[PDB]
Amino acid sequence: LNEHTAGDTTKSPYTIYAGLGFAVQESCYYCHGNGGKGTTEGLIFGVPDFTSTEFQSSMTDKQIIDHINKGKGKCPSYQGKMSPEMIEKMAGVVRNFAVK
Amino acid sequence: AATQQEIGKNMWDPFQSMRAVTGLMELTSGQCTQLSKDAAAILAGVKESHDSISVDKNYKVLNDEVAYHAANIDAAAKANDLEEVQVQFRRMTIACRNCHKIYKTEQRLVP
Ligand code: HEC
Ligand code: HEC
Ligand SMILES: [K+]
Repeated sequence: LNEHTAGDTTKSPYTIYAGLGFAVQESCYYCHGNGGKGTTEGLIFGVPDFTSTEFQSSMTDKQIIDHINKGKGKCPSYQGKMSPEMIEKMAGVVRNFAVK
Repeated sequence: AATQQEIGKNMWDPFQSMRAVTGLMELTSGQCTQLSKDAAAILAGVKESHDSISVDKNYKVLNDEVAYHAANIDAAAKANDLEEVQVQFRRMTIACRNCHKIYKTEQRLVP
């Protein structure tokens, strides 16, 4: 994956994950907050634990990119809602919750 | 061995001192001075969190993006460019909020 380098927050995937330009219920952090572990609402909906080695080993990098594009269940589809370059940065954010 | 909560507490007065000045036309030399001191205090806080609080790689990059904007405020203050200080402070505020919303999602936090 193409590494996101720290920079201006208007270009950052964290600003998108934290809900810039999205309804709260369509923002990653609303379901995948508490550090990727899942919020109260996210756990009700069935989110996996992004900090978990076992979750991370269940997906390839390509599968994470394809997932963010397609959505699944209560996880929304984001194709056309952010650029392909941002989706790839976002896949890196998902990975980085388990990078210690 | 400071906790993240202690770092945030120690950053609040520098942040609120910065906020109080970004809405002025002013360029008091002492106020430009205090602004650089406030920016350095923030840089020091997020460096201490970034270094001594091992969470995960995202946590480190979030700290770095606060530092990116804090350093930019420092440079804009040194260049007597209040327009840029203002824009960078807004963007630093977002950077602070990004970490709060991602890691302390269900606690109401400032700013
Ligand atoms: C609640 C409305 C959610 C929002 C907003 C986001 N996600 Fe999600 N995610 C959610 C659920 C309930 C699940 C489980 C889906 C399933 O049935 O498996 C997921 C899953 C993921 C995954 C793992 C893919 C999988 O194994 O299914 C990823 C990588 C993921 N979600 C990423 C992600 C991103 C990047 C988001 C913001 C752009 C986002 N999610 C929002 C619930 C919700
Ligand atoms: C993640 C890398 C963070 C960055 C970037 C910023 N903060 Fe933070 N902060 C973070 C956490 C996980 C917490 C909760 C601490 C806890 O109680 O568990 C906080 C807390 C604060 C607080 C509250 C302090 C208190 O009295 O309880 C403040 C006032 C605060 N943070 C300020 C702040 C500012 C101004 C930031 C940008 C300059 C900033 N934080 C960035 C994690 C992170
Ligand atoms: K870093």
